[PDB]
Formats: sequence, C-alpha cells, structure tokens
Amino acid sequence: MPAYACQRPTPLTHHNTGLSEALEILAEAAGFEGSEGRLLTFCRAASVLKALPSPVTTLSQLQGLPHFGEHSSRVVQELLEHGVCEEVERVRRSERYQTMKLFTQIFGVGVKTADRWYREGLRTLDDLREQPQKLTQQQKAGLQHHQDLSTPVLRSDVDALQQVVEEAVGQALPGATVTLTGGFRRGKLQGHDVDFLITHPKEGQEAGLLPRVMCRLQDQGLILYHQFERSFCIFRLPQPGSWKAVRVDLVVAPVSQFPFALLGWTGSKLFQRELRRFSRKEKGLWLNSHGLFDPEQKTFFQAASEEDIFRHLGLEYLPPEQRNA
DNA sequence: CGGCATACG
DNA sequence: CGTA
DNA sequence: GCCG
Ligand SMILES: [Mn+2]
Ligand SMILES: [Mn+2]
Ligand SMILES: [Mn+2]
Ligand SMILES: [Mn+2]
Ligand SMILES: [Mn+2]
Ligand code: NA
Repeated sequence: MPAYACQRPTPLTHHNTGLSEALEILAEAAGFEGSEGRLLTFCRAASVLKALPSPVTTLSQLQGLPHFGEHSSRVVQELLEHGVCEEVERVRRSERYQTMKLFTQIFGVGVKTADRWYREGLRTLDDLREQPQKLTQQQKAGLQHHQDLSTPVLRSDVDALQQVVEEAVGQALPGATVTLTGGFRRGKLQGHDVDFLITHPKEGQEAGLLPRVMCRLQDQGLILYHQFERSFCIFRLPQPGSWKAVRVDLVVAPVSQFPFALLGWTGSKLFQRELRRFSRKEKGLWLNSHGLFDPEQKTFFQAASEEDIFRHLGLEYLPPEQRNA
C-alpha cells in the first residue's frame, strides 16, 4: 500500500466505513485546535482504510500500513474490541467540538472566527443572530440561509442547476462550456454544494466571462448571494411549490489551464493535497489548479487532459470516482 | 528534526 | 480574514 | 501524528 493517496484508487464506498469515520472525527477536532499536522495524519490514516479491499478485523492487519502509528492504531484497536473509542466519544460530546462544528459549517465562518466566538462565550446560532453588527455580509447570508444550506443537494437538483447556468453562460459567451466538477463528478449522490467549471475552446475568449455570467443569473432572480475567476454563490433553486437556497461555486479557466482546474476542482481535497505533495517532494514539480511547473527548467507542462497530468507525474491514471481519498 | 498544498475573493 |  |  503506497504512502500517498494519489498512488492508489479510493472508491466512494468501501469496507471500513466505521473505522474511517472515527479517525475523521479526530482529524476534524485537531483542525479545530489548529493542529494541521495531526489533522493530516488522521485524514491520511482514514483514507488508507478507505482504500483497503476488505474490512479490518484484527489489529494484525494494520501492520505495514502507512500512517498507522501508536495513536491511530489504538483508536482502531478499541473500535475492534469494544465497538467504541473512548477518545472519539469524548470528542463527539464535548461542548468545544460541537460548537466549533456548528460555527465552522456556517458559510463565511472559519476556524479562526469560530474559535474567537467560542472564547467570547458564544455557543448557538441564535447567539450570533442577537448581535448582527458582529457579522460580515457573507456571514449574515450564511446564517440566514443556514437551514437550507444544511440540507443535502441531490443529483436531481444538480441537473436543473446546470441547465440554468448553461443558459446564462451561453448568453454571456456563445461557445462557452459548463462542466460539473466537485464531489458529484466523483460519483457522490448528494453534496453540500454544486461546483461548475466554465471555459471556451478559443484561448482568451473566456476573459471577463464570470461577471457577465453573474449579471445574467442575477437578472433572472436566481442569486440570493454573491460577492474575477471564482464565484461562491447562494442560488435560489426551485422546489415543489417553493424553493431552497443552494451553494454553487462557479469557476472560469482558459482552455490551456482547463485540465489542471478540472483536476483540482474535482478533488477530493485530500487527494489534491496529496497529489501536490507528491509532485513537489517526489518529482520536484509544482502543481496547482493553473498548471504544473518545472522550477529547474522554468517551464510549464502543457496538458490537454487529466490523463496527460497523471502521465507527467509518473502516476497511474485514476478516474474521478477513484479519487475519493 | 522539518514538513505537512496552493491558490483566489 | 473568508473561500475552493 | 506520522514519515523520511
Ligand atoms: Mn497520542
Ligand atoms: Mn462541492
Ligand atoms: Mn464548492
Ligand atoms: Mn487565474
Ligand atoms: Mn518536530
Ligand atoms: Na464556514
């Protein structure tokens, strides 16, 4: 089992769901305390279990697995022996974890803001609503729409949204294309948001496109919130006899960059961090959602496909549905 | 021990 | 600071 | 927290 998540297929569903979910609780809690290193290790350990071909039944089976040391192994051993890990359960019911999770899931609130509010004695959403001047426009939108934004987006919602975005994109720039990315491209049946990548086959024609798209969506009454090449919006999505707010991310890239943007925006987040880590540390190349740079020759790799990028990096190709690290 | 991904709004 |  |  290789040490980087981008070196192994990781399917959306797998054979160690309970074990991986426990480790991901500890990863999330490490993040809430600002320990990005411990977050990464717990995330990586969880992802290793997602990539295994069958269930872990005995501690023996962790021998040799990357990212399993004394701590993550003890977590698994307790789950295998008692069905519960005392540390995980202690985190789950802690006031700190519950409140940081509630606050950080608000659009516009990150760990640093949530932590400051926590230290001020704040604990509930109504606590935040009671002092609106302590809030950005983005946070006000996140809190007004919080209930809708907490309900999963379904694949049925996605196709309706894509037709709407395509209509606005086609008026903004005939010939421009809209590609579904994010978790839905990896096969997820639900999501917290919808992600779209927009390009045009003639290099340079995409310049200035996103403002034109947003104006047209706004004129159609579809934009509940917006604040360039990336737009983080809240869309008004029709529902039987009403509607609901949905988070939508719109991204524009020139066709030269489109494979890199597609790769980055398709995720998963851990897969992309691992891919960039692998690129730099094992291949000496610098990867982002714009391109792949050789800092010794000071040149950018040209890619026409995701397949090109995996080949450049010496990695076997993984389709999106196997990037669920 | 140092490193831990890398951008834009 | 937020966002992906 | 783990790896090299
Ligand atoms: Mn420990
Ligand atoms: Mn998404
Ligand atoms: Mn998104
Ligand atoms: Mn750019
Ligand atoms: Mn150290
Ligand atoms: Na947030």
